[PDB]
Amino acid sequence: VLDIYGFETFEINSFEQFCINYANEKLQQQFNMHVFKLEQEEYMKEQIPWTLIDFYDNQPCINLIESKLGILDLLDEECKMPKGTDDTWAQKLYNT
Amino acid sequence: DQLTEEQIAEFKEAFSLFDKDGDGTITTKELGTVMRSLGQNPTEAELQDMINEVDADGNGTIDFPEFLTMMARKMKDTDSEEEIREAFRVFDKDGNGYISAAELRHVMTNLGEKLTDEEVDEMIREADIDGDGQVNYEEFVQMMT
Amino acid sequence: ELYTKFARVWIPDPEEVWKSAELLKDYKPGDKVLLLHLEEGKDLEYRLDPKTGELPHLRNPDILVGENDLTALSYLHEPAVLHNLRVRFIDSKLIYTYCGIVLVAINPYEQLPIYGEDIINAYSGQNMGDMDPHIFAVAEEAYKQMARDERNQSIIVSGESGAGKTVSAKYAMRYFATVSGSASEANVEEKVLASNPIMESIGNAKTTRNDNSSRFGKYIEIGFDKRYRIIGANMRT
Amino acid sequence: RAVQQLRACGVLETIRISAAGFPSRWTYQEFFSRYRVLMKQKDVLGDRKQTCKNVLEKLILDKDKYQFGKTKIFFRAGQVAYLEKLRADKLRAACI
Repeated sequence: VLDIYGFETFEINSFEQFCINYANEKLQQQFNMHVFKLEQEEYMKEQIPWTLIDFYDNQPCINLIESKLGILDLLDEECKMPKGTDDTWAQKLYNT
Repeated sequence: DQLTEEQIAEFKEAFSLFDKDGDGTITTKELGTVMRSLGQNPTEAELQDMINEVDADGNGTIDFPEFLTMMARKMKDTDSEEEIREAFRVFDKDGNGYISAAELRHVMTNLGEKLTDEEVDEMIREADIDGDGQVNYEEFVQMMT
Repeated sequence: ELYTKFARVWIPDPEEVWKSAELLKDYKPGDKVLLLHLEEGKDLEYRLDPKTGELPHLRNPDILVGENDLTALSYLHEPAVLHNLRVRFIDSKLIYTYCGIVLVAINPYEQLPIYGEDIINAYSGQNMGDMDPHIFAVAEEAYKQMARDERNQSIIVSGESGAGKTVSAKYAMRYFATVSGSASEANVEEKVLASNPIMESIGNAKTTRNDNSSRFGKYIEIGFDKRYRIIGANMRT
Repeated sequence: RAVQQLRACGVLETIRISAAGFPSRWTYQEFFSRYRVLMKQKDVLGDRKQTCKNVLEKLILDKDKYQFGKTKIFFRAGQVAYLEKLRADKLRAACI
């Protein structure tokens, strides 16, 4: 039995919410995997071609966060570069 | 041989029942009453739109020649036995010409704009109904056209 | 197109997010504005743009609304969902609804008899579609899948902390204990429930928008033997 | 409050993704029983599956919008609502 917080958005939005939203992104990818898999099974049960079910994939968004040069990667890379700051971090984001 | 001068004689007879001052004119308020007494069959909204095309107040009068115009207007747009059969046939559970006397009450008194307690009592006394079973509707097509 | 006279449509509103309206005249391309009859007045008018081929959201037919599963609707959009949940909750006091695989639980802020043991019996052995949606139906689905296949099972509960996730979990464990027939030996429920005040004291906080917000993922593994008798729980965080 | 909660629980986007595919579905016997209102007695054949195929391709000419599985017809968004609207129109005209 897993109890977890839902997606979060406020007037002022911060790292706590960013992390929460990333966890929710991951859970949503899993949810899409689970649903898409069960749909592929039902489609094969009903003999319907898989090419009709378009797969919506948030992997490009997860890659924007967790992968190399992702928003988290550049945050850690900024934490150990000398005199890094929220402003230059933001600049790296825009540049990248 | 419809709309010859012979048929117009009974149209003058039925019109004369509502021309109570006796001047060749009737009110809009009974125009449906006389048309359906003569057995021509318009809907409620259709009749109301035909009245309000003549007067936006709705409260008025129509002379005998223009009453014949309104009769002729409806006669141009007359139903058929198969068009009336189609209307019953969408409620046929089996496909044999029979409809439930329970669902008939739902069609008469809950669906559509509806039939009154008086219309129900009068029709049910003649039809003699005491039950909810399947009943022949090809009879209704023939007898009510 | 077929946006005809008497067609019902949704229009946005500030007090209640969406309002129902009735199309007072047939739409045709180039009829750039619609005559709409509202509950508040016989005609109030709404405008459409050539840009995007703009149209108001159409409304689902009445047979479909109020259904136990939101995927049964033909138009899938915000007002239809909101309406279905509003009606089921407000008029029928139904606090549970399905969406695809998901179970939606509406917090009533009140105790209800729906958690009784007779209902536990009523859900035991039933298939998912054979019953109206309830947390016991999710618990039963997991329990049957654990028995039918070796693969393990997880119930994931998501929402705000105020929504009452603990109650869902409490009843799911009680359901398992009861359908397993384990409560004549197991004493896990009493202790697991008695663990909540400490977990809330240590793992719970007051946020800008909520009081008693939970700030971690808590995983309770209810262990079973080879006969599906309960074994005492393992907690991970 | 509720719209925001529904957005936060991903319910709305889930529904949005679901709407791009065949979201609804009806068994052949059930569909035939619902839609005889839209079948003249010469449209009715010696098989309910083939009847539903010859009727549905006449009722919705756009062959993307639905698919015939082994035990169920499946539908995109809006298609069932169009069939029920047409059913309500036919029954309204008939009872009038």
